[PDB]
Amino acid sequence: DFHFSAIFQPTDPHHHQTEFAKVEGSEKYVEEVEVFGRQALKVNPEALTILAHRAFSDVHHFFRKDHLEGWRRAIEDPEASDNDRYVATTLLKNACIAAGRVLPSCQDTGTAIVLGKRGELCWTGGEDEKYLSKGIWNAYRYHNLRYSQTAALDMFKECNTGDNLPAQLDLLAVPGSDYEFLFIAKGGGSANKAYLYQETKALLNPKSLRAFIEEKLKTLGTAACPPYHIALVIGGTSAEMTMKTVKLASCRYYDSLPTTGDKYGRAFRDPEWEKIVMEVAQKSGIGAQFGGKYFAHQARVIRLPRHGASCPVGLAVSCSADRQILAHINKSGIYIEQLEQNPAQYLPTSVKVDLKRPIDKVRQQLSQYPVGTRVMLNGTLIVARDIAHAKIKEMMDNGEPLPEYMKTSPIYYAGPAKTPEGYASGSFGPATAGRMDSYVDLFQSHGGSYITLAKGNRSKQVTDACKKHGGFYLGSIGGPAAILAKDSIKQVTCLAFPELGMEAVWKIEVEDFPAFIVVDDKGNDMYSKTLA
Amino acid sequence: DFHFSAIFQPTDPHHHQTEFAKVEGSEKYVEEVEVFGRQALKVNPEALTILAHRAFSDVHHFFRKDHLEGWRRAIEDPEASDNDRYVATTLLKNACIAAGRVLPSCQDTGTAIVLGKRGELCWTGGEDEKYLSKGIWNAYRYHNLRYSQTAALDMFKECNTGDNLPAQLDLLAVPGSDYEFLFIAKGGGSANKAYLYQETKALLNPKSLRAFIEEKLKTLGTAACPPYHIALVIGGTSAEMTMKTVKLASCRYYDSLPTTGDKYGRAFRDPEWEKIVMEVAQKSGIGAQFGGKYFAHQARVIRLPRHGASCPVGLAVSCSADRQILAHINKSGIYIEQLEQNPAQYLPTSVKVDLKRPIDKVRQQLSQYPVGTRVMLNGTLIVARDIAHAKIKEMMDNGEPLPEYMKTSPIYYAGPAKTPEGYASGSFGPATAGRMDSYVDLFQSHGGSYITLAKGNRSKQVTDACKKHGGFYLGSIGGPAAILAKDSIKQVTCLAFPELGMEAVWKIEVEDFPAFIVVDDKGNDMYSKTLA
Ligand code: SF4
Ligand code: SF4
Repeated sequence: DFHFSAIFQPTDPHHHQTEFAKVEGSEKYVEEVEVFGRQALKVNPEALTILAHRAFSDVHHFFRKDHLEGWRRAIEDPEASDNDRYVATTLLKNACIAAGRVLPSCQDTGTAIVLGKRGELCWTGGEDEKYLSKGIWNAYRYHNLRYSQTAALDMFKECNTGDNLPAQLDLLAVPGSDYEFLFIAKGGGSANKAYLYQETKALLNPKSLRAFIEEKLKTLGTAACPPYHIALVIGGTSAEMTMKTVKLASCRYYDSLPTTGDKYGRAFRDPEWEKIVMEVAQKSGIGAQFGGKYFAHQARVIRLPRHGASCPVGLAVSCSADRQILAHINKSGIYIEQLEQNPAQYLPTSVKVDLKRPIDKVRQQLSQYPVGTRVMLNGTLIVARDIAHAKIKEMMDNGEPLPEYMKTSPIYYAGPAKTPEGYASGSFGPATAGRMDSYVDLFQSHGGSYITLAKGNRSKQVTDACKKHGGFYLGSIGGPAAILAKDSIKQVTCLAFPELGMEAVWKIEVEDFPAFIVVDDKGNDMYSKTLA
Repeated sequence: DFHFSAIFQPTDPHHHQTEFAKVEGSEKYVEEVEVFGRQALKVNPEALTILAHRAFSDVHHFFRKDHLEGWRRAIEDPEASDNDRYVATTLLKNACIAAGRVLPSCQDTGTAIVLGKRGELCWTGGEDEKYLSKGIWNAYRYHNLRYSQTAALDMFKECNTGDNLPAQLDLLAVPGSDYEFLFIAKGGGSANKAYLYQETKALLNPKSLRAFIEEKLKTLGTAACPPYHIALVIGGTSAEMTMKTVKLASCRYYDSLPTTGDKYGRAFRDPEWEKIVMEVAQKSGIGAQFGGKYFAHQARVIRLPRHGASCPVGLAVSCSADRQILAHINKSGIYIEQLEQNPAQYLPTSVKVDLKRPIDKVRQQLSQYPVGTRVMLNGTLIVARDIAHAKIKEMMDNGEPLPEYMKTSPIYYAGPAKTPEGYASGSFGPATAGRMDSYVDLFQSHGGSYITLAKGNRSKQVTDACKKHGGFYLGSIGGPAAILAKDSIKQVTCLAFPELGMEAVWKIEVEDFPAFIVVDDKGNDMYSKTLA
């Protein structure tokens, strides 16, 4: 009567559909042995350091085929909007620059996540986390990446760890004698667009589920640099299991799951509802960041079993910095997923805005144009993101003035990666605007932040503030951090709060920096139709 | 220089502070060996079956000391309300019944969750998931528990799996040669009160965090059978990592973490903010289900590192069916956490309502009393939960009438566990009322569901419906499923939809069933002040 049924039964559990390259000479790190009649594998733990180092280096310079194919699809589709094609062309040209192996594809080189599966008879000596962390440390220390991890000294006092550690190290015990891996360099913006909903049986019918999808996709907005890989998980044995599953689905880790359920509750991919998600995504008009058809590359929908009283649902995306690498260690050595090293093969007006003027003259020029106008910025940007905004608000709460540097120039919400030797700037694209929304009305009321520059749709309070104080929000393209650094950024200087690392206040000189007028000084918002 | 720092550094990683009992004779399942100069442990996988069977049997009849102490604190504290003391006394008497090892403490015997940590040199043969699942299968099949897992045949077509499988099996690879475990029998209601919030640096100040905590605690309501163990996690390396941590925090799995952070981003428990959570919970007035001080047993607050662009937050509770057990296998055999087998040592006015009358006469009697009135129900209840409600609405959408049996008696939202031989009923406590909110107005408009009986606060639409149609919502005490079955439930018969198992429509006869009038027929709601 008892029948064991694993929840996840991929038909390709070892990811044979993926192309791997062997690390040259890496068979010296492994030795196949036989113990008590069973095949086992001795692994020098230095293999873990070597593997993690290469994985978290390569992944910042190359992309998978299904990601690149999506950008080309947005360029070639007659139904794509002009903005769709402009964004996709820009991201692909960004990928070409990143493939030069100097500049990472995004300034947000992400959190280092390791999903590892160590076989019962795979013997590393047991210090896997230290050796994996050293390889990750090497990758972020010795390459032009970014230190993004924020340590809590107490509940509220924070500092940058200075090395992009700690990593998320999920090491599982599995059958066999191999060691299998998924490495993820997970950007903060798309990590923030991982959502958990606690729903009920009332959701589980065609009309309700379709309306639910239409509603929740809109809450993703453009804040995580679409086109998205959209993952949706219906059900699950706990909230944390639902959210792990939707993360892995967004990495296409579960693509070989069955497509039908059974009486034992096995997980399955639902291609019919993937099609509906894609139909909703396309018909939404949200587009590849600035209106159109290419809100989404593709969709993954996984249906899970559930406690009768429960229906957790997970929604998550992979962003333009779509960065994951499969790997495994076996008797022949270290194998790492082969990414596309020639993205160029996928490759098939605007208003000049002089920033080198009094800020009021820039505001006057911007006021002459409607939202949706493509602009090109030339001059000085002041760079400030989450922590700098919080420190400045705190200064003003203690009676100090809004600093002079918040009043002279557009505010670019951004944090750079490290500068390559002989380069003017490391990768330096925008951060998500919505996280600074609570500061806009306050700062504008105190004579600054009249012009902000970032990516993503913003809340109504920012539209209201810009109308009240004569402000503007400019939307940069999201994602193309390498080409912005190579072509547009000419000088970079740390202005204030240097202890914050990448979150310091910066002063940068910029030429031909593209952006769209998203919010004007009249109550208009170019996302008000598609995202409201 | 590189410095490895594990995120979690418990001072008691093997839980020496917990009392364990050895399974008698269990050293026959293990054998110490040495291979390549290293000590390894061969473990007969049968040990996993034995351990999982005992864990998921014991945990349904006994509780930890800190849970039982919380109930006694609600009885003996002069600051506890009369309802606080009444609910805590009821739950404690329920625990004494459950300690008889026949009836489980709750009808929702939960999802079977296994956190396992298999040492590198702990050799089981590798079929851990099957052997653990057989032990879980044994516990739910051969004891008076409940089959709560719902399989998806397709996106919308569902069936009960009939054995409470699949389990959630999280088997981690760790150093050493032992096998350590945390077993959790997680109720659906408290699983549903696990929430993920995507927040920002703007939250991370005392005023904002305190306001956030006050706001989110109210959204827990009474829907997961308080007094709660409240867990709050601020930060994390991903949503799924944050939600896993808040689950484990709620099981007091991380109680021995350090209490200060460092520049490497280690996790820490924050006793100052645990105190603040307890102050918010107590001052909320929500109480142990029906107004008072004992919303919470205790609090756990864990501060985690974060990507600078990210601040995931997790909030979750352990409910009155607080069910976890630690265990480990080592060279000496199988050890399992010792729970309290004599809960009685912690043990230191109502309106009679005859249900055997026309439902309209019952409504006239209830109409004479204000919300908060305690009642004792005597007569027939019609039992129907999520699936039966969805099926009946589906019938009505296809033009069929609301069935007569939905109009003759109050509707009790509940699903019983299996009936012990010679008993009138298995454990049979209430389900969460809020999940049926979308049906009340519809059913009342068609002449039924005028009186519902469940637990938890309900949404505004139910208050409006009861005022419009002369209805009432009665709140049963949440949690005391064993004593309700032993003392109050006298007869159980399946009335309709027998294929649904525990989710069929039942007709039950009841005596001295306690409840509170939560929503009356006048727009009043006894949670309108505390859960506004
Ligand atoms: S900036 Fe955009 S592309 Fe880069 S990590 Fe954030 S969401 Fe992804
Ligand atoms: S105690 Fe309440 S919330 Fe917990 S499992 Fe039982 S009915 Fe559900």
